[PDB]
Amino acid sequence: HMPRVLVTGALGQIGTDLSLALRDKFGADSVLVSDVVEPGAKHPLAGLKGVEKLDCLDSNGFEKLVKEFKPTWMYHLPAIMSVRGEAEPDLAMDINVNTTRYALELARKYNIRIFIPSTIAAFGDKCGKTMTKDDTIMNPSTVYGVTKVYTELLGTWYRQKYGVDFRSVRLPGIISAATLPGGGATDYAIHMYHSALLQKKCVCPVLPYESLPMMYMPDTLNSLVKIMEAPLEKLTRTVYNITGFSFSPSELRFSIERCTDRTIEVEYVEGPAQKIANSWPDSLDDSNARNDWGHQVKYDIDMMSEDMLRQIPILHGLPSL
Amino acid sequence: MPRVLVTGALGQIGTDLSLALRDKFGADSVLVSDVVEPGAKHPLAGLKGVEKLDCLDSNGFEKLVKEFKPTWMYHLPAIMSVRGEAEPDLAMDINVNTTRYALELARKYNIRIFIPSTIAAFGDKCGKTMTKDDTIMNPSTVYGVTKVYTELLGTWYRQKYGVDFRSVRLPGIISAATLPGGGATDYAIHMYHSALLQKKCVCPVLPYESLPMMYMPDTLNSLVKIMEAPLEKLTRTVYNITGFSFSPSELRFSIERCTDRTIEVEYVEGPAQKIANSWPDSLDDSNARNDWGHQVKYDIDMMSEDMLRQIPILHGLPSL
Ligand SMILES: NC(=O)C1=CN([C@@H]2O[C@H](COP(=O)(O)OP(=O)(O)OC[C@H]3O[C@@H](n4cnc5c(N)ncnc54)[C@H](O)[C@@H]3O)[C@@H](O)[C@H]2O)C=CC1
Ligand SMILES: NC(=O)C1=CN([C@@H]2O[C@H](COP(=O)(O)OP(=O)(O)OC[C@H]3O[C@@H](n4cnc5c(N)ncnc54)[C@H](O)[C@@H]3O)[C@@H](O)[C@H]2O)C=CC1
Ligand SMILES: C[C@@H](O)[C@H](N)C(=O)O
Ligand SMILES: C[C@@H](O)[C@H](N)C(=O)O
Ligand code: NA
Ligand code: NA
Repeated sequence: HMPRVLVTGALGQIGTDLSLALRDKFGADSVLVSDVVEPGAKHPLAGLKGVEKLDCLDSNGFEKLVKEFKPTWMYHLPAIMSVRGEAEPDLAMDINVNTTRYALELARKYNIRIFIPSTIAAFGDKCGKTMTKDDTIMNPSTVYGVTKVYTELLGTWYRQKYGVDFRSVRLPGIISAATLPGGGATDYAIHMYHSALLQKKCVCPVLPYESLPMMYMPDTLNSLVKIMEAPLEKLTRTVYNITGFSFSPSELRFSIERCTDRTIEVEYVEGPAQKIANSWPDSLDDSNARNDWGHQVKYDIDMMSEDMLRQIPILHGLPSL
Repeated sequence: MPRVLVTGALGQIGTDLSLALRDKFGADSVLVSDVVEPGAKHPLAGLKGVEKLDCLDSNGFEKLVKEFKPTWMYHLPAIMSVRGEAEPDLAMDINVNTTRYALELARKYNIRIFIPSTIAAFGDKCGKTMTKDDTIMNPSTVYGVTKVYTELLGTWYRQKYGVDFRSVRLPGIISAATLPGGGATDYAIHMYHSALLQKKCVCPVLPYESLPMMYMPDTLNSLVKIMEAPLEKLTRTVYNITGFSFSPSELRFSIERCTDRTIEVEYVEGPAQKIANSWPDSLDDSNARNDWGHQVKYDIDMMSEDMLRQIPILHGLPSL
């Protein structure tokens, strides 16, 4: 049978495109998408059935929703990310720790296959910055990263103790056109496309040769589905690195200027994103993911930049050609 | 002379640590607290500067710290390996939230803060022989999971805010005064009691499962020394320390050498065994030795002599 899929924190950058892909793939009646906020008037999930409000900090309301829908899969997405978590750490520790605790308990009690994403932010400067391994020293420099190490370890314990089918990937920076990003260090990339279409100066808070692992949303969606469709027997671990390709702001800029045939104005003025990003790996080793469940990546930076420069005007109404 | 707050003070470590701090620094300079009040036979009963505080009551915790103005804090409340696997919601509440509250008070009220970690923070990928200070951490217990969180959170407080967070990964700690709180290494203490009562000891750790351990007097020396060290000596926030490693069969032999009497011990593969088997056999504590002079006086036989002398005195068990 097709799965019944619950998405929590579903209205954000990842949730928006994942929810659309799941409804398309499995049918709208087999998918329940939820978030603590309502879709805004321009949000692609506005006016649709199967969209609920849920604050995942309310464990009793989380249970009620799970009881009623009876999911077989859950993608638990709420988290406060790197830059915002440094400014709002008490909020990051509440959401990132307690919502995860609650989601895992419900996966236990209701026999749900549960995906909680981790992040390159779980790594710090001791990880081995080149082709970082799946198992290595983790010394995250942000409270977000600290909370995502805890997530990985706590999920893994739920699998060992109770047999909860917990699965996770360490996502790189995710690029998409649909929903603006939620305040991480990689957010500059999305913002540089908007500046280029508006012909405005881009003030980039990440320095020009700071390379980071990144991935374009279509590849991300294929992997998020693939890892959840895999039989449990095929998975040799609970947490996998995945990457798309790495780039620096200067490489992103060169790619956009190739597509628009048009020089863009960028000022590099260091923001908190920089020192955060500088502590992250430059690239990841994702061989285990490729071997166990078939992770792959089809987009390169120029393909991405062609697609983003097309989609942003369509979805957000900015000047195109 | 510092002003020292100890939370979780009525337990195995806190009982002895609290007495040692009062003796070194003066009773007037040491305030200790616990969620429970001490019973009439507790070593801390009847002493001034022993308060009732639930560290999950953040306003109460803040009130106490503000009034006393500690310069040092030892934050000891935690649910340990065996008990945490049976009561994991309590472990996650206590081990994560009280730690978060303690670090926030250390930041706001300028306190040098010690929070112990543990060998439980390691699992089967750590390199179980002479485990390094920096390695892969894959703990198999919710207690260990929460202690990796504690180390990484405390380290983030130091990097971000300049808070003087200090930690060691403690081995199994042996002492006579206060019975232990539900960890896998508790068999060791229980075997000395069984030997003195001449009862059969049912040991839930298999006979050759060796673990890092330390006797309390060495523990107390190091817990003070690390806190006294100047920052310029410390290259790390979290240090391994160890005393010596032993298995249950080794302990049994040490006890039988003292009493010249055989103890009846039945070994079984209990919950403790599956936990203990995931932990290191020995630790590399070279960084702690080099940076701040961690040192160990007791070996297994000295320890056993002292324990068999002290348990009768402190608990009324039959002597010799
Ligand atoms: N965007 C990225 O590059 C990466 C994201 N991931 C992660 O994947 C996740 C989803 O990320 P994004 O979609 O980019 O974040 P986002 O910030 O765009 O979306 C997060 C959503 O969570 C919801 N939320 C916050 N608190 C909630 C609560 N108490 N209950 C229910 N919903 C709540 C928000 O309203 C929001 O719509 C996270 O766990 C994040 O760490 C990890 C790595 C990469
Ligand atoms: N005993 C050992 O072998 C080892 C202990 N450590 C640790 O050192 C610590 C102290 O350990 P033990 O003395 O052996 O534990 P214990 O279980 O003997 O003492 C814990 C004490 O904390 C108190 N407590 C629990 N909840 C509290 C709360 N909400 N507010 C205030 N007090 C609360 C208990 O009443 C208690 O007296 C822990 O953090 C533990 O992880 C780490 C490694 C070795
Ligand atoms: C990389 C991921 O964790 C997120 N976009 C961040 O920058 O925090
Ligand atoms: C070793 C320490 O963490 C504790 N005595 C336990 O056995 O859990
Ligand atoms: Na980097
Ligand atoms: Na061991």
